[PDB]
Amino acid sequence: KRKASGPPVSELITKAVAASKERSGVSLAALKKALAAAGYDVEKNNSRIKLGLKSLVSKGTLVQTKGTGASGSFKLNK
DNA sequence: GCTTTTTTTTTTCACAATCCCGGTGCCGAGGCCGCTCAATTGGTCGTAGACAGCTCTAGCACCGCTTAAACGCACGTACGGAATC
Ligand SMILES: [Ca+2]
Repeated sequence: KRKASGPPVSELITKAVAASKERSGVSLAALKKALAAAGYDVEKNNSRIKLGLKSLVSKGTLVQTKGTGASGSFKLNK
């Protein structure tokens, strides 16, 4: 009955947190802190989270509404 | 071995759709009536085909050559289908 709680951590989650936010939103900075809130402070995972972007359009998971140079305002169904 | 972490999975909860009930009423299944016309009865008359008795067609069995076709193997090319995009 204590503090730590958070995510399931991959493309099951990049699709779940982007959908677990009630509405649309920007960048690596929104998605990672929702994914690292439990206590696992970000170390080497920084390249691993970063990679997910081409992996999502190539495998067809999130369309990006906004964003250019490692920024991406990712969408699901409206 | 042991973390660091995919995927896989399971769990959970919310939503939508379909499933099952009783209530209601409307109408066509069902059955009855009376009359009709088509099935039955009891009659005759002729021929369709059953049957015996015959013929002799063609279906079956057999036999021995001469191939042409079938069989098996060696080899490798291009096709099927699996994986990714
Ligand atoms: Ca008769």
